[PDB]
Parts: sequence; C-alpha cells; structure tokens
Amino acid sequence: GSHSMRYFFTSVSRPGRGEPRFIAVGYVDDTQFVRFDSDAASQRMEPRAPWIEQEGPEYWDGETRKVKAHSQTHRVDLGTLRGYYNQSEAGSHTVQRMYGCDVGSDWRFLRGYHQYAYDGKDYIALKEDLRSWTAADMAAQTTKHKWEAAHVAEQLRAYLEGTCVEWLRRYLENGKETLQRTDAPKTHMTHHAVSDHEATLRCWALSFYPAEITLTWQRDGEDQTQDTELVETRPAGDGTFQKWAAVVVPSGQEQRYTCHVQHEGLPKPLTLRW
Amino acid sequence: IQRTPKIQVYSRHPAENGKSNFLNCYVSGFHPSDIEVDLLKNGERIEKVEHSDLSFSKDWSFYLLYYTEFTPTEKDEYACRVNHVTLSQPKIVKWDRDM
Amino acid sequence: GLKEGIPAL
Repeated sequence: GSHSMRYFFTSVSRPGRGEPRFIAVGYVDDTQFVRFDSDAASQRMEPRAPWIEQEGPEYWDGETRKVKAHSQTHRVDLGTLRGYYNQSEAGSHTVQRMYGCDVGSDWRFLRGYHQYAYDGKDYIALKEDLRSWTAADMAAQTTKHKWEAAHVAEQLRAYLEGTCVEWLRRYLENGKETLQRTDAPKTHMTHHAVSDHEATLRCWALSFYPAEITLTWQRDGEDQTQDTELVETRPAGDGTFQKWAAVVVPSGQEQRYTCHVQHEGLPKPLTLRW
Repeated sequence: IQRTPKIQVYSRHPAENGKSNFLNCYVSGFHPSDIEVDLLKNGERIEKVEHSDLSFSKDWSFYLLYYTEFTPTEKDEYACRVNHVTLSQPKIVKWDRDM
Repeated sequence: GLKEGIPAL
C-alpha cells in the first residue's frame, strides 16, 4: 500500500497578551511521531512513537530549530493576514498549514502537498503539478504573486519530491515493526431489539491499522444503504482504530443480512452473519 | 467559520466489570480550536484526563481524543461533556456500552 | 523531518 508523511501546523492569536499558541504534529501514515506545543515546558520537538527515539541529539536539535522557525513564520502570517483582511487587533484568529509527501507501494514519490487556511477557510494551496497555486480570494492572490516572484513552488517541489520522501523511507525502515505491519480488524456482530417488530444489527471492526476501512451491508447478496448508519472511524488510543456499521431489520429476518469488511490486512474480505 | 463538534464516547476495549480499560471521548469536525471537554463519573468531573495533540482533517476541521483509565462496574455511569462557541448549552453524551 | 524553512504569506 501507499505511505505518507504529513505535518500539521495550527497557530491561534492571543489578543490580550503575548504571542500566538502554536501546535505542530507530524504523522507517518496514521501514526503520530512528533509534536511541538508552544505552551509546553520543554520548547523542544518531542517524540510520540518509539522508532523516532532511535534518532540521536542532532536530529532533535535540527527539528527543534526548524519547528521554532515555522512558529515565527506563522506568527508573522497572522499579522500579515490581519492587514490583508482589515481586521482589528481585538479578535482571535487561526492559521493552519499542512505539507508532506505520498509514496506508492514501491516507495517512489507519488504526490506532494502544501496548503494553507485562515479562520478555517481555504487560503492558498500548491497544485498537484507542484508548479502553480490555487488562491481562493484576492488576499491569497497577493500571496500567490509574491511566492511566484520568489520561486517558492520550486523550493517546495525540491523538498516534497526529494528530501521529504527520503525522510519517509528512513522512518518506514526504522519503524518497520509497526509502520510496515497491518493489523486486520477484529470483527463481531451485536443485536439490539427496540420492539417486537424491529431489530438493529451492528457490525464492529476493532483494533485495526491503518485507519482506512470499508464496512457494507447486503440483504440477500445485494447492497443496502437504506436504514443503515455508519459512524466515523475513531481512534482506540493505542495506535489502532475502531468503526461500526448498523442496519435496521424486521425481527426474524436477521439471517438475510450480511456485513462485509474490506481492509489492507485482510487478504480476502470478511463476511459476518447473525 | 464556525463548525459544531461531533462527539463519540466509547471504551478502548470491550467493557467488562472489574477489568481495567480506557474511556474515550473523541471530538471532531469543529472550528475554531478552543474547546472544553470533560469526562464525567456519575455526573462528577474526572480529574486525571489526558488528551491528544491538536490536529485537523482535509477540510481544516479539528479533532481531539480525551481519555482516562477506568474500571467499569454495573452501577457507575460515564459521560463526556463538551462546550464550544457553537453550542448554546454544554453537550453531554453518555457512554452507551454497546460493543 | 521538517523542511529547512517555509514561505511566509
């Protein structure tokens, strides 16, 4: 399967006193591996997976240096946007940035990302060709012009196509025991009777990794989306994920229905029946 | 922009009385990031509650996991209380114990 | 690992 490395940055201005709250997190696939929080005592990039703790002091000094510089960029960004949108210094505002790279099963570059939002709305995004920009409004147009004049797309492309994938490959090897392991879902069904005429069947998928999964219901071998509910995939808290799907059925016809589970860790999809 | 949080309250493992477990309150799909989340045991706020590092989805909406160690019993009721700018009253979601 | 520098808006 494909793999990814992604960094997520959030800065929130604090108008009453002091500088913005800055939080940075890094993921390989669905595994968080580093964090920085401006409100934390260390003022260091910190590990959040065992395999990154293998990295020595020079790594941690470099990532701390870079993340603090990222923090200052976002501080300045909040100021710039306040000017572009003619807002006062009274209100709190948010900037968000995400960047990173995808590789395929062969670990070769697949796609790169670098995109930005202000107060939860699209601001500017690097297009898939890594050579042009999607600017959502006239403020973002001004940024696009600046970045086009300074050859920013070329700088980001070099990182996203090269250094980024080199980092990802290094992490995939160093964290092979978990990062290259798939955890297949542990599945079971439950039954809930609301009346003498109605029953709910729920199909559970637990303790799986990666997070991507498909749960589907069939009646008599054909798909059914009606009278079905599918919850958002949720973290178990131990690195794995959970999901359920439910279908409302006439009491006594439970046996007609089947839940089907598709996941990377399953060579063949599973079928469950009450 | 303002987006109201989605809330799920659940255990890490299938719950059994007397067996140590983790109680999770997953809050997602919200903006802005300022949010107040408490875990409740029989209406009272639990003190030893940790949470994940703030991150966000493709659509820029935030998500957080709040969690604490707990040992379920037959009698004890658990819940998650969330306050956010989009909510007029704090939202209380009860742990159903369905799995 | 993070990029060596990110662009300001």
